[PDB]
Amino acid sequence: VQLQESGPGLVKPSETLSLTCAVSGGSIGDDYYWNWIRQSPGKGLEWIGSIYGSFGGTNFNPSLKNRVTISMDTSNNQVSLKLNSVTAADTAVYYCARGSHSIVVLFGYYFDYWGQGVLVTVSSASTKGPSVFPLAPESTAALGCLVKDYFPEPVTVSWNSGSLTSGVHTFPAVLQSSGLYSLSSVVTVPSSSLGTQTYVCNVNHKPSNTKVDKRVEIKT
Amino acid sequence: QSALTQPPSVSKSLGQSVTISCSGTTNDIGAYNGVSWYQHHSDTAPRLLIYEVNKRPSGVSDRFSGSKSGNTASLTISGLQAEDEADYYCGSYRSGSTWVFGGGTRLTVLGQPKASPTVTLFPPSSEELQANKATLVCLISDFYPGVVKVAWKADGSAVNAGVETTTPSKQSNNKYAASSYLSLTSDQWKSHKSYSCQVTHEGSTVEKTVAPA
Repeated sequence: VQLQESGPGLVKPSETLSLTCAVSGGSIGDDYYWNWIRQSPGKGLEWIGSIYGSFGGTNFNPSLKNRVTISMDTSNNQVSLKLNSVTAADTAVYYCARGSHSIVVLFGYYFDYWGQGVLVTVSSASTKGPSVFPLAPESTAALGCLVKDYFPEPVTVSWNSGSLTSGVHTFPAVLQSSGLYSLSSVVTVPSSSLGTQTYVCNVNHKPSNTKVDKRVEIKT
Repeated sequence: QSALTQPPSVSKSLGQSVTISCSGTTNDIGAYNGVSWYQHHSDTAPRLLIYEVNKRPSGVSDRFSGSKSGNTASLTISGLQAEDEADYYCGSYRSGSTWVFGGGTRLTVLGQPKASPTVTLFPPSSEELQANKATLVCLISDFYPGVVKVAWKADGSAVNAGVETTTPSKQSNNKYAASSYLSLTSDQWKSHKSYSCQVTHEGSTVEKTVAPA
């Protein structure tokens, strides 16, 4: 019923990308294909390979069969992927997905349930935690947090520990020539609540194991 | 090796119907009734629309239908909604037990109202200034179509460097967002009386100004 990908979000060129897919609400050993599929702007959706739950049979994208491993751990209901000799061409969001089917040799199979996907960036550059800055705020007020000069993606930003979701807008990151990302999250609030309500952006850059809760002051 | 070929982009108007083709080979679309179609929105998992050429999962409206003829498959979407703007991928099992996704078709829904950008400009924080840096942040939201040009000014004069602007990206309300960063030193920031973010969209401009004082 649910798939959850995990693994290093940053991989160095020539090293091995490794990911795991934790499956819930259904046995990995059942009569399904378990698939790895990646997505990037440059290459759209790319089927990487699949392992068949009931007997372990694997099949691979011929373009990268030479460097892909797919296995499963029936014990903890995980499906795994190794992709080695990785390059910037392998930067992508990697998905775990279940392949359902009827009679395969007549109707192939198809992907009904997908995980959330995990971004994997292939780069030689070092992880860098972000510096977080308040963006201080007329009937409505925009206040926010600048999440400056981090690497790699992603950064997540919630507000007030998630209790504030309305009017929250986290912008896609910019990528500067430094090779570093910056993003902004702003929440648009009634200006009347600036006195009654504390605003804290919760910034999480898992790649540098860094969280910042920044109180956004109204300045003077 | 051999791809499933889709048109990269296709346009059709609101309410209308669109057909997206996927040209494969005798070894996939021609070999099985195993064509499936997937909807992919920004920052979302690909969504199964059609399987086994023309079957729909529960929860996919009958506005989607699939067909195939020889080595070509097709997805038809009727009653085009704004929500339908997305990337659509075909895919098929392939003789030899591999699986191949088509290159994807980006669907643009025409006939939609222009949405002019909301522009928010932030001056550097005092914290950043204490670090001798000054990043001006120009946030651009709720615009459609998703094409803007961002320019910056200092003392009413075109800034020629230090600007980095994002590509427009889809919002969940189907409009677009983008952002632009003017990266200065604190001294540079204080060296001018004002700075501006100028966002041009569909021939018109929204400009916001901040002043070090």
